[PDB]
Amino acid sequence: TWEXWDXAIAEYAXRIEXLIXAAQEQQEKNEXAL
Amino acid sequence: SGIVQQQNNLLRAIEAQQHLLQLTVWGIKQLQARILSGGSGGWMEWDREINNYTSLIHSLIEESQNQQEKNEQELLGGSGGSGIVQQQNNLLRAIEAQQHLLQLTVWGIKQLQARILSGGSGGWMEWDREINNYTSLIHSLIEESQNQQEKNEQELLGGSGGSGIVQQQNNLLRAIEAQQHLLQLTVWGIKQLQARIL
Repeated sequence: TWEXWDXAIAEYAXRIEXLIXAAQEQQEKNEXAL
Repeated sequence: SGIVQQQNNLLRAIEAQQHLLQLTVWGIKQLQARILSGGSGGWMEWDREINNYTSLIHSLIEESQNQQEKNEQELLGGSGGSGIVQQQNNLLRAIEAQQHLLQLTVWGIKQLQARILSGGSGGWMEWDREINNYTSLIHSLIEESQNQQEKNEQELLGGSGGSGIVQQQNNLLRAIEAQQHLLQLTVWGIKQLQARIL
């Protein structure tokens, strides 16, 4: 359950550190334009 | 307007982090069961205030998803730029609400650690500095984002597009990055505590 909980953290903490990938390498396209 | 897409990623991050926050509240409540009664030290109010900001963040995420859809329906028609700024305001607000939540969980962990571990360990003295730092870094970025939002809004009068909107996008990004670090610190501390008891 703790070792489930520890699974679910490391693996949202995957998704976000992905989304924050996307958002940075868009900001560096966005910072292109301006 | 790669922006509208980026906003979606930013909002998705904020949802990801909210799930993550909620798993830490779960961890604290378990630990707290074992270390305390509840009716003292400001713990009834903690419980009540996690619930108040959780509700708040749920509404902001709902409100933000709706604005997002609206913006997606409006990429071709023009008469946009207003929804984009509205949305920036919505994400900023979500970030602030989540900051109120991290501060709460942070307080919870300090209270628990105080009772069962020596704060002096090198691991916990770094933690305390990192928490103080990331917290200052976050308030600074929020302060700065607030200043930019007002600037962006005032300049939407006759602006005809702006780097103000792009600067703001950066701001919100960097705030979320900082919250993630703070989020990692709070997960470390629960792990130390849990190893000590459970």
